[PDB]
Amino acid sequence: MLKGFTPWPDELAETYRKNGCWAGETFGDLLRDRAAKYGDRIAITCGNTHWSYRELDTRADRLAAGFQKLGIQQKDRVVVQLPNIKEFFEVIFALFRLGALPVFALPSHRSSEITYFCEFAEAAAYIIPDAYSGFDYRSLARQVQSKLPTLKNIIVAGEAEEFLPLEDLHTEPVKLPEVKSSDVAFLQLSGGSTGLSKLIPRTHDDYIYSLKRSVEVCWLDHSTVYLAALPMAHNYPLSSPGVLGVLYAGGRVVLSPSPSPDDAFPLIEREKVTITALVPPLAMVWMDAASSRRDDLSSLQVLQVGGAKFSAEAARRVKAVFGCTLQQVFGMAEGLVNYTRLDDPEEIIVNTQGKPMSPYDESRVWDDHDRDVKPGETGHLLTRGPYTIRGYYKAEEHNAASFTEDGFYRTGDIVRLTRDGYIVVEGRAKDQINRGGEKVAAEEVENHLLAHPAVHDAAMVSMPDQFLGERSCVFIIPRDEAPKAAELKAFLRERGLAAYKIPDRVEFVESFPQTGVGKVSKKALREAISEKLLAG
Ligand SMILES: Nc1ncnc2c1ncn2[C@@H]1O[C@H](COP(=O)(O)O)[C@@H](O)[C@H]1O
Ligand SMILES: O=C(O)c1cccc(O)c1O
Repeated sequence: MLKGFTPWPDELAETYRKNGCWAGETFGDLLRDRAAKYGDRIAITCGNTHWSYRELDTRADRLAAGFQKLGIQQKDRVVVQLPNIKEFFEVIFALFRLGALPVFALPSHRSSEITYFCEFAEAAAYIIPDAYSGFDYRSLARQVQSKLPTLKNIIVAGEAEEFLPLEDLHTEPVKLPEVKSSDVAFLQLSGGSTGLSKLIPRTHDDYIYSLKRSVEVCWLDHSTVYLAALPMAHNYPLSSPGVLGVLYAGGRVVLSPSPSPDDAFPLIEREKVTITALVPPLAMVWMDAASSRRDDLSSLQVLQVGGAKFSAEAARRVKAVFGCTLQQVFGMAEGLVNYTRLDDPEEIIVNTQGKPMSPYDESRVWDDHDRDVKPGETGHLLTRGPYTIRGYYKAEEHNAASFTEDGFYRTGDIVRLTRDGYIVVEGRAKDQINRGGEKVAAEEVENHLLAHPAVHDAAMVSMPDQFLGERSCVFIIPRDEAPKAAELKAFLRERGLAAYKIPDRVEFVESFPQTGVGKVSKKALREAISEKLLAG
């Protein structure tokens, strides 16, 4: 038992293991296994380089030793902040075999966060690249050390300068400690904003299950060719199905330099990728490029889009722009992940956010009083299952206000279950606009606006107002020449939109504040408009 970990109920645990949900295998067993059923069947691609499963397997073994000689022991936490590169793999499976626990930080993090990540998780090691996307991470490290003189095992992929050169750790394999299929395998990082993040303990059993399923639902096989276009450490592109899921199904993963259609498209054409995943904001740009940039993306088959609702106005265009099957994906690091099945109608794909991936996923839409709302109603989404946590790392306070007494985790999202179980998300309860004592589902108004020839993307945020409590302020990224706020409102009015849903204010910008994985940060936008307001 890892300090801070909250297990599932004894009786419900057995259920899962007995119901073949928990395989009883580790990531060690996983890699050991696959690496031996198809040896040099390419597993990872970066530029011109290639890494056989078997190769990955080896390096892992070797690195594990080097890591162990470094002094890292079972259960030790090791924050890992690497971009989309081959090392990320050897590095995490090596820790997985050592029993160490990675802590998945994103490359966009900095001292404020990394110090917290290190201080909190009581990390025994920090892993970074010499530099990426123009940001030298050793300077960041130097920053963290300054605050954490104790952090003494800084490791670096590429020119390691004064710290520890990741390349020199590999050494002779050795006997490693028994890792139990039920041990916490790593610690993930909770959603973007509300402030500081929460850590998310996952275990070989609960996670790998979330992989085998996703694979089955996404149809991943040896033919699979996934293009990691988002920071892969993020749950979404790490397991839904993500790079790890891909490994599971003996397929091959292609690491892209950045999310830009500039790095991905040529890469898509060249490596002939068949599935990739974008968040909504990035999805718009991908589209815009998929015309104003002819170049063969025909290889593509499935194009995942999650992290936030993919407004109907845009989803409907996948088939036409990328000539493939769109897949809504509404998941979370806490567990539950919903997928529009590659089967079901075009409509279901274009107007819902899917339905749970596991038969054992339980989801209840309660109302402000934890009173199950009526059928098909809109309400607070709670969930519970095989790959859904029962508590955050060391956080008794948050856990009290996030997990019901019976294990249910409230996801803060507001949704309505449909006929077939499929979930149609409205948005985050805290993203709701309580204007003049009226509920305003932002997304709804946004979706309309995307339909305007001069709108590229849009994020409706609420803003203060002493008389109505809150007013509505929409941010618009012009699809060229910034339309007139009056023109947009008139547009909404013509479409028949309810007066109280029309944005009180329109604010034009070139891009929206985002987060680690790249989602728009409505929190951020809120701050923005609130400052402007104060400016007066
Ligand atoms: N497909 C989606 N549609 C609507 N909201 C989503 C979707 N995917 C992810 N999310 C949001 O992202 C959360 C999970 O992690 P985070 O973004 O870190 O708070 C969910 O609870 C949602 O609030
Ligand atoms: O983190 C998320 O919000 C997320 C989005 C899509 C799919 C996932 O698995 C996720 O964890």
